[PDB]
Formats: sequence, structure tokens, C-alpha cells
Amino acid sequence: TTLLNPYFGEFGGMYVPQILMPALNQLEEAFVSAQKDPEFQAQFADLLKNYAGRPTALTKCQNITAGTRTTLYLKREDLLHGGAHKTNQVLGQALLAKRMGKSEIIAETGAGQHGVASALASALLGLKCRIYMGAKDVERQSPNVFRMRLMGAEVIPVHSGSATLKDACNEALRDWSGSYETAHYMLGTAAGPHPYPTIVREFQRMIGEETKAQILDKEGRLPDAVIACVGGGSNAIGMFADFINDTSVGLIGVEPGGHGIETGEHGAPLKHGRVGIYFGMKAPMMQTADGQIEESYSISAGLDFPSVGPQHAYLNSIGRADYVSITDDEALEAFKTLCRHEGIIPALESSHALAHALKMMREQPEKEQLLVVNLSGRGDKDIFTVHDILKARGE
Amino acid sequence: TTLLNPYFGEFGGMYVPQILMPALNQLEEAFVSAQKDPEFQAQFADLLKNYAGRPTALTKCQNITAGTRTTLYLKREDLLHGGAHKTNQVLGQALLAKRMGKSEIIAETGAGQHGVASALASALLGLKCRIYMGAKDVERQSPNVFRMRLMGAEVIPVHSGSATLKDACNEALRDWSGSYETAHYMLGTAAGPHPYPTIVREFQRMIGEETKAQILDKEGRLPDAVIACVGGGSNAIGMFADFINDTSVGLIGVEPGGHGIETGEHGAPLKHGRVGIYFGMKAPMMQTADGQIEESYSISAGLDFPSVGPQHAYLNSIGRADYVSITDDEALEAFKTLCRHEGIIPALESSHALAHALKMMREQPEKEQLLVVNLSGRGDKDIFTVHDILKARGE
Amino acid sequence: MERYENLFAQLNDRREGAFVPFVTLGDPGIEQSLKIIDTLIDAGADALELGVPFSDPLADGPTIQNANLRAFAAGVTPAQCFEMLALIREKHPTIPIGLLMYANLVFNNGIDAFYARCEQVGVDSVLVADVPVEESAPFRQAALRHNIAPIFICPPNADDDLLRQVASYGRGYTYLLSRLHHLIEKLKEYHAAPALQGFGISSPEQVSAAVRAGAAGAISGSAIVKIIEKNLASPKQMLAELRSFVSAMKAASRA
Amino acid sequence: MERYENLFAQLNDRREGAFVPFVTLGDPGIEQSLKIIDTLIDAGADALELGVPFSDPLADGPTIQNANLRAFAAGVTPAQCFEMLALIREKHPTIPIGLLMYANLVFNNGIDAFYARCEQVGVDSVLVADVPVEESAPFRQAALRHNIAPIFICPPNADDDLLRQVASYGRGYTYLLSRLHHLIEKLKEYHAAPALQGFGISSPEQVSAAVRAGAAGAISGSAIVKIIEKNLASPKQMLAELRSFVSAMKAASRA
Ligand SMILES: O=C(NCCOP(=O)(O)O)c1ccc(OC(F)(F)F)cc1
Ligand SMILES: O=C(NCCOP(=O)(O)O)c1ccc(OC(F)(F)F)cc1
Ligand SMILES: *Cc1c(COP(=O)(O)O)cnc(C)c1O
Ligand SMILES: *Cc1c(COP(=O)(O)O)cnc(C)c1O
Ligand code: NA
Ligand code: NA
Repeated sequence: TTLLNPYFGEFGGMYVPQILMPALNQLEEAFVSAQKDPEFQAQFADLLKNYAGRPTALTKCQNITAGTRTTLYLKREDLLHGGAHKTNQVLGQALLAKRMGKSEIIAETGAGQHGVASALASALLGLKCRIYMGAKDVERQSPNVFRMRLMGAEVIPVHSGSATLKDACNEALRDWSGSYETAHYMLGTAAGPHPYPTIVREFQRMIGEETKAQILDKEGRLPDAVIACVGGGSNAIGMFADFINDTSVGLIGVEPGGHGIETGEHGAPLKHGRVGIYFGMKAPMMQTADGQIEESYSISAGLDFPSVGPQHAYLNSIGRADYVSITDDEALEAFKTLCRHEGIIPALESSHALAHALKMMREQPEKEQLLVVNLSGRGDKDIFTVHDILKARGE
Repeated sequence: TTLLNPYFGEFGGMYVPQILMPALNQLEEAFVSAQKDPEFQAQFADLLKNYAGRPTALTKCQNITAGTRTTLYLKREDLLHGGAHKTNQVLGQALLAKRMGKSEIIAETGAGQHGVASALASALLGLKCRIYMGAKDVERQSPNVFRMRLMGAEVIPVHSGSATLKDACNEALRDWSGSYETAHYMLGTAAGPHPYPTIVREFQRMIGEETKAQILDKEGRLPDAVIACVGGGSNAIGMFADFINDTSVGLIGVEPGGHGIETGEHGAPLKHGRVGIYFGMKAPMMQTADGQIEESYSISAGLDFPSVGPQHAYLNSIGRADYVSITDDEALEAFKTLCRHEGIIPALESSHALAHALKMMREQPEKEQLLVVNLSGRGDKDIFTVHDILKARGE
Repeated sequence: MERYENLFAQLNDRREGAFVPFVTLGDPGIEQSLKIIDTLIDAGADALELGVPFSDPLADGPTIQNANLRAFAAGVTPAQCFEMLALIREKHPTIPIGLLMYANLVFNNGIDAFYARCEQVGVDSVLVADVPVEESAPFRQAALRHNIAPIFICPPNADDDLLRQVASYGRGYTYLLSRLHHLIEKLKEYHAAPALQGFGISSPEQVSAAVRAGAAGAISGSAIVKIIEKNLASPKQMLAELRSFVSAMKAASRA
Repeated sequence: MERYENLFAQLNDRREGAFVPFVTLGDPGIEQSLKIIDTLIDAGADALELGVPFSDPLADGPTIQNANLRAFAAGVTPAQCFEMLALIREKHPTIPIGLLMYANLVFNNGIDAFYARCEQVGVDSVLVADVPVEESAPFRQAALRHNIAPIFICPPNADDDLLRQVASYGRGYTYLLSRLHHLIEKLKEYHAAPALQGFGISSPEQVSAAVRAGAAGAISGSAIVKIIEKNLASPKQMLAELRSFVSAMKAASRA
């Protein structure tokens, strides 16, 4: 029995060991209560505003679209405190943890952004934060690891399985299964078992709500489409949620195509994976033919969740949202273009969304279109990555 | 003859070769005109809002002040696009350059933040940007150098003199002296010859204006003091300007004490230098006994301007503002403390201001005081610096 | 087939608890794993619980995580696991054989085809580790259609609703999770499948303790796998240590 | 002392322009710099313009930037520059000696004491490179109190106000910046100090060109310093090349 629907059509659910079900039902109850509580909402709104810096700007990109009939806006989550959208939902989850009387936070992280976000929320709100991160990731992400440590979080390297995000996700769940009385599990995307896909959507939905108000203000109409990159699905569902019932607004999610779909070296499970059951949910995932879970590959480490949020899979199935993919090279070009033409360094994650909007524009330059790209984060973190490619490719 | 006063008491002026005076008078005229032009103001306000992300948050720091009678707010310039306050005034100077019909931008930079800021403003506004940076600085600041290049700016290493900021400042002036018909010189602080101290103040003054509105809103009174770090003086004058006539509000500027004043290895010319004439102005500066110009030393490379804005020297002389210093170690501690207790990674520059506010609190913990620290920038850039010190000091 | 029912009737007749070891199929390789299983049986295992290597065993502690890694290192696949299961059944016609599966491996190529395959190799039960009772309908239905017992974990804190569901939905045995007299009696009250206590069972006194409490017997996982892990360098020493541990554990079930 | 006035009267009598070389004091070292200056005089320099090494010469191109670096490398200080100036005056009683200074070095330890020191060593003029006429009051007043000529740059584009100020405030000579007939005539009209053309003067035909235009003569900076820079490895070759260049330049001023 639950209060809310744990499914989006066929996808989602609560596929967890029996010992973890009380934790999930507890969390769902707290959330339903919090969502009804004006004081919770006021506290959450206050941290968003006065700590995180909301509302974020909606920037019109004139140089980029010059000589086309595309008007392109970027939703500026890169300007949020911590430099990516993840900060929104960790503040809400932190507030939930406090509402339930928990004093400790567990989080998983791959590239480290979610770990950083969880660590800053915990430091602000006085929670003891421990972070699981695959051993290979700890090795590859020294800057985020030191941010987490400077913020007082305990970083725990995970050596099991592939020593990556998949394996930190398992270890987070194993820890929580024994510690949930005192620890909240701060999941890092709109995926995993119910109620996490719903909670994370609702704690990211100010992205789309602001975007709608801002575009009405500046253009007097809704966007023809909103475009967001899809790693696990949080930034994209945050952008999409308030537009779902505005049926003229296209919702386009962009998965990483890596070296190219046909190479198999990609992270596009929604469109190129197969439904499986893992990480507490029924969803498309990267998996072998006999059902072992695989890694997602992208130039962008933040898009390495080997599955996708069940709401995305559902929105795709009924044709409400469309999902596409963008390769490493297309993402690199869009990164280069934004820096040079708009003076904004975008996250390589966010560059997938931008690359798709540039395609929509370039392919049909006389098509009248009003587009918003969710610029989910800033790309300071990616400057060496983009250097050592334009170094190894001469340039 | 000028339209505005080029002096703040005894300090300031226009100490430039005769060939550069027309450039300065032209720039002053354009500025006076722009300051009267509602359309200029509306354009500048629009970029601040929709591109840079203004207004910036005013954050109350509860954890930090727990058990004292200090209430501490941080003005969040770390949340501005580009991650430091410098973005405000480069957008205004870019707009001035366009108003004068110039298509090229010259800028100097030390640690690279001003170079990055000038490069993004230029990329946005379609200006051809060239940046002079001392050869030693180019070597030491690879991340900022690549940001500048990704944004389309030409980075020109300066090998003359000490190959640092002093020497990039000379080279900027030498270039402008021959190129001013087509190039604007985008000076990076509230210093240099008139009209630059005045222009930069006016294009940073939204910092203090917002702070005043926000503190009235949240506390119903003005701050007992506003505290800002002083490298060249821009962030601090931006914070101070709107409070100058509010005579109950203390204005405290914090120079870098480096290894300690008594060591001579510091960057505190306002209080520990000697008045000289250099970089187009009469101001306190770091200089030898026979008047050769020296470098400023700080753990924080952004506080290396070897002089200070003439308005600061003036404000000090009449006792309107007080100036203090903070050592590398005190700055490091304040950096550590903010990360761990507030989940905000501050620039090491900004950490000097914070360190001083922590001193005011800790020294007199039962003193009722309402303080604002200008958090001039974010400290992602400083994470390895702070690592390799807490590494070399065991810890 | 009614192998658990036959075993529990036979055990009750002899005033005896079940001892049920867990191992990972194909740890440390197929050939050695087959010898390990034959040794557990020869030593007095009443039934077997057998794990199929899965990439992300999120219900498992480090010992079992390592067993999986060892099996994957040897190239063990679920298809090879099923060939092994056929051979095991064919040597030992009456011993109940239970699988411990992750949902993806059951769901992967069709829930119904998975349970049909279990029936064909002569498996008796399947516990799907990350399928709670709330999510179990298509699994337990598929199992029952293919004469397979769906096993459910009854956790240490189950409320009455959960006890009633576990009692109603399970067959074969109820997996009683350690981390007490209330749970055993309610399970009996609701006519649940006989309870086996598992999780941290590593000493003979734990086995006697379980039976005394009213559990039908004990499941020991990590303890058996620990012996494998400790003796990788010496296959003969491994079997001998396995033999010794199993008979000790089994003797403790003789009340 | 009236050395520029005496020189210009003597030159006009002989229908001759001035040739005025610039060097940095103490480039490439004190001893060699003294020999360089003696050679420029022996070769026909009508007057000298002498730079004092300053850390941040923001009015100077690369050639002069390097001369400063060379002097600093040799440990040359403004105090040593002043000792050199005393020796130079004492060898050569009538040659006008002008300094090219940066403001900080003038202002450093008191503007008035700086010009008093110039008077004591027998300097005739001081051009302060980064003091425009707008800022010049305390400099030109101090200079005049100490019988020193304050020199001002008249830039290629000066409006009438600037011409009138330069005419009024300067003495000795007006430094006419190259980067034309209008400026010379207006300067004459406003009774300015005689104009010397400088900046890029590097060939004898430039010297004759200046005098023909109505300038009183020519100032050559970088060209002389370039010869120093080219001949660092060979001090004797350096003087000989300096000797040759100076006499060539000076011959061109004989109209
Ligand atoms: O029987 C199992 N393995 C060994 C248990 O014994 P030990 O290893 O001693 O704890 C076992 C049973 C169920 C399980 O998952 C869940 F509880 F979620 F369903 C995980 C392991
Ligand atoms: O006489 C000078 N040096 C040599 C000039 O000759 P050249 O080196 O051939 O250009 C000279 C004169 C003035 C000056 O500064 C300013 F114009 F600003 F006042 C800089 C150099
Ligand atoms: C982590 C991250 C993502 C991908 O996560 P979602 O949950 O799919 O949003 C995208 N963009 C940025 C900047 C990130 O840090
Ligand atoms: C450059 C910089 C400063 C110092 O410059 P001011 O002109 O004195 O403000 C201070 N803080 C930050 C974050 C900077 O980048
Ligand atoms: Na994904
Ligand atoms: Na300074």
C-alpha cells in the first residue's frame, strides 16, 4: 500500500529488498505531509532564494541564432549555487531528512556533482553526510572529492563490481537498509524506487515553472519546445514538469550518444537499451543480452547513469516527450560555440541539449521556432577535457 | 579641463603621457553622456539581470555566528556569471566601448579573472578582445588562459619588467596609446587614471545598492558595518558607494597581509605603502625606498595589485573608511570555515573579508553587530591551493 | 514435485531441524563449484540455496559480492548456472534446491520463461532478492504455474499485514530474517510455510537456537562462502573444511 | 644658466639644426655608459637626453624597455645616475643635458628636492613622461625655481588649447612628437620654446627633413640604444658604431 502511484504506466515501482520497504513508505509519508505543509514550502523557498540564488536567469542567445528564424533562450541553472541544478533537490531532500528527524545523509555520486551538492546541503543544514563513489571515479574526480571533503563529508570509495556509479548506487542502498532509522538516503536523480522519481521531480519543478513565467514575460507565449539533457532525468523532468499539460509545448530529452549509437559506446538506454529491473525500478537500461547491468559511456561523466527515470520512459511511450541523442563530437562543438559566441561556458552535460537545439536550428533555418535549452550546469569542470581533445586533435 | 573631478582629496589624477589625454577625455565624455541616457541604463540593467544574474542573493550565515551576538550576511557575488563581481563593470565598459564606436577591447590581467570577465563581455557584445598578462602569470594561470581562449580572446604574454600584473598594466597603456581610435581599454579595477576609478565605482555600485535594499528588507535597518577585500578596490567601492552618506555604517576594507606586515611580504599599500605616482594616478603603492614599483604578495593572486584605488586612500584619510589587513593563514582558516559550516566555497580574495568579520565576532562575541561581508567571488579556482597547503602542513 | 513438503515431514518425524547452506553457483569455477555442492550434500545439507552471479547484488554483504566477482572471473553465466542445476538435480533427486535471484535475471528474457526453465532443471524454489511482496504478483504467479515455490523474506520488524501476506504468498519455506518468538508464532497462526532463519547464522549453537525458537531450521550463507574464499589456494583443503563445517552445523539441528 | 638658449643662438648663427641623442643612464653599465656619452659628444651631439632606469616605463617601446633592464641588471640606481650626471657636466660645461624621467622618481622623495638635485649636478631640463600639461603645475614650478627647463610633448594632433599651454609652460625646447607644418608655425606664433622633433628619427634624411619643416632639430632615441643592444659583446665596436651614426646624423642637420 502506498499513498501515491509508484508507476508511470509500466515503468517505476519499488523493487527493493523487503527490509527497505518501511524506509520508502516512511519517506513517501513524510513527503506527502511536507507537500501539504506551508511552513515546509516556505523554508524550502527561502533556501532556494537566499542561499541557492533562485530564480535563475532566462538568457536570450542572439549571436548563436543570427540569420535564422530560431529564438533560443537558455535556462541558467549554471548560475545556481554549486554550479548545477542538483542543488535544488538536495535542499528539499535535506529538509525532508530533518522533518523525519534524521541527522545523517547517505548519497551516491559518479562524476561528483551530486556528492558536492549533497555535501553543501548537509553542511548548511547540520547533517552528517557520507558519500559513496566508485573507486575509479574517486581516482578520476579529485576536484569534486576535495570539495566534498572541504565541506565536511566523508567520502567512501567503492571497490565492488565495476568501481563506478552503478556500484556506488548499490552500496548506498546496502548502507541505508541497515541505517535508515537515523540516515536519509539522498538519491541523486529522478530514478530509483518510488517515491524518489516523484520527490526529485517535485523538488526540481521550479525550473520549468520559472521558465514558463519568464518566457511569457519576454515573448508573451509558451516555447515551441523545451530541450534538456537526460542522464538520470532530474534536470529534464524539472524543466518538463510544468509544461506536461501544455500539449503544444514539445519536450525533448537528449541522451548521450557517446562515440555513436552504432558503436554501442553510448549512454542512451531510453531509446537504445532494453527494459530491465534494477536500482529499485523497472526502466530501460544498459545491459548485456543475459541481463547483467552495463555502464553508460559519454565524454560527459555526469550523463553516466546506465538507466533513466521511469517518468521519462513513460512520457516517451505515450508520445508526450521525444528523446534523441547527441554524440561526444556534437556536444564538444556546442560547448565551443557557446563559449565563443555567448561568453557562457556550459557543462558538457548541458552541451548535449544545446547541440540538439543547434541541430533543430541549422537543419531548418527558416523554421519559426521558439526554443528553451535547460543549461543544467557550468562547464569550468570541463575546460581541461575540452583542452586535451582540441590538443590531441591538433587544433 | 574635465567634466568630473579627477581627484579624491589629494589622490587620483590623470598621470598619463600627453598622447593618451584625448583618450581619457573622450572616455569621460562618453561616460557622462551614458550616465544621463535612460537607454544605456536600461541596456546595462538588462544584461545585469538576464545575462549576469542580478540581483545576487544576500545570505544569512547562521552556523558561523552560533553563540555570539554577531548576525553575518554574505553578499553573493560568487553567484554572478563568471563567478566574481568583475562581470558587473566589464558589461558596462563594453557598452561604453560600443557607445563610442569601438570594436576592439584591450584588458590587463594578473590571476586571470579580469581577463576572463573581459573575454566573456566581448564575446557577448561582439568585440575583438586582446588581453595582456605577465609571462609568469600566463605560466601560473593555465585555467583562466584557456577560458579566455575558448571565449575568442587573444592572450598576449608580457615578458618585460617582472613579467606580472604591473607589467601587463604598462603594456595595455602602451597599446592603447596608439590604438585608442578603434580600441577601448577595459581597466580591471577602481584605479588608474581618471575617469576609471569613477567609472568602475559606478558600474559596481549595484552591489551596495542591492545590499542596502536586502538588509532593510530582512532586518529593517542598515548594517553596523560592510566589509570587503581590497586588491585594487573595485568590489569594495562597489559595496561601499551606496553607504558613504550613511554615516553610521562602518566601511571596512581588508588588504592582504601575506606572510605578515612585519615580514614585508604583503599587499597592503594603503596602510603600509607610501604615496607614489604610477599607473596614471597618485596613490599609496608598494615601492622601493628610491621609488621603483614592487609587487604585492598574497596567497590570493587576485589581490596582487601593487597599489589601491584613489577613492579608498581618500576615504581612509578623512576617516570615513577603515582599512585593516588579514594574513594568508587567517584567510585560509576563513575559507575552511565557510566550506565546512555554510557549504559555500569562497574565493581566497573574499576570504580576507570573511576572516576580518570572523575576527570582529570572535574578539568581542557579546558585541551586538550586524555585518555584511562582500563575498566577491567563488573559490573553485582555489581548491588545489588550499589542498597543497593542508597537504604540506600534514593535516 | 513436493520436495520441501517431503523434507519437512521427514525432518519432523526425526525431531530434526533443516540445515541449508548458501553458495554462489560457479564460485570459484564451474568444476570446483559442482564438487563444493556435492560435498555440502555428502556432509548433511538438507537443502541448498544457490545464487546466480549478478553484476549488482544490492542485497549482499562483501563476502557474497566477492563470490560473484570470483564466478564472473571464471566466466560463469546464468546459462551455465542452469546447466549446472540440471547436473545437480540429476545426481540428487530429493534434495530441495532453491535459487536466490535478482529480479533483472528473472525478468530479463521473460518472467514466465525463467520459471519454466527452473521447472525443467528441477529447481524447487526461487527467492527474488529485490522483489518485495508488494511487487511480487507476476513472480509468484509464474512460479506457481511452473510448480516452483516463491520464497519471501519475513523481516525482523514485519507488521501484521506483512506477516499475513508472506504467509499467504510464500510456499516451501518462509525466509525468516535475523536482522522473534512473536514472528514464528504468528507465521504458524497464519499457516505460513515453515520458517527458516537466515542472515548471520555461522555457528552450531545458532542452529540449535533457531530450532528451539520454533523455526524449522537454519540457512547459512556467508559462512560457507568464507570457507571457499579462505581456501582458494587449496581445493582439497577447501572441500575438507566445507565437509567439517557442514556436518557440525547439521549435527546441531538434531535437537 | 642658459645652455639651450646659448646653443640655439649658436646653431642659428651657423644655419644648423640640433642633433640630440637619447640614451639610458648606466646602459649597459656605469663605466661603459660614461664612455658612450663621451663618444656621442665627441661625435657631434648638440645636447643629450638621458633616461633614468625606472621599473615601469609605460611610455617606452621595447628597445628602451630593454635598456632599462640592462641598467637594472648592472645595479644602476637613480642615486648612481646623479653621480654620473655630475661627472658628465664637469667634463662638458656647455652641452645642454636633459633628463627623461617618470613621475614617481621625481615625486618619490619630494618634487622640490628632485629639481634642486638636478640644479646641483648641472642638468638643464627635465621631461616627465607621464605628467601631461594638465597635471604639470607643481613640476614645472619646481623646475623653474631651480633654473631647470620643464619640457613638454606636443603630440601630433594637439588642439589649439594644448598648443597654447605647451607654448606657455615649456622652456628650453618643445618636444614635437612625430606620431605637421601647422604645429611648427602655431608653436612659433605662440612663442613656444624651439621645437625638436622626436619619435622614430633614425636616418640622416629625417634630420634634414625636420630642419626643413622649420623644427630647430631632431631627437633620436631608440636608434642609439639599438646600436648599444647590437654591440653588447664588443664595447670597442659599440663606440665606433656610435661614433659613425652620430656624425652622420649631425652632418644632416647642417642645412
Ligand atoms: O540467503 C541469503 N544469502 C546468505 C545469507 O546468510 P549470511 O550470508 O550468513 O547472512 C540471502 C537471502 C536474501 C537476500 O536478499 C533479500 F533479503 F533482500 F531478499 C540476500 C541474501
Ligand atoms: O625621447 C624619448 N625617447 C626616445 C625617442 O626616440 P625614439 O626612441 O626614436 O622614438 C621619449 C620622450 C618622451 C617619452 O614619453 C612621453 F612622450 F610620454 F612623454 C618617451 C620617450
Ligand atoms: C549530474 C548532471 C546532469 C545529469 O543528471 P540528470 O539527473 O539527468 O539531470 C546534467 N547536467 C549537469 C550539469 C549535471 O551535473
Ligand atoms: C580580482 C578580484 C578581487 C580584487 O579586485 P578588486 O578590484 O579589489 O575587487 C577580489 N575578489 C575577487 C573574487 C576577484 O576576482
Ligand atoms: Na542514463
Ligand atoms: Na593593492
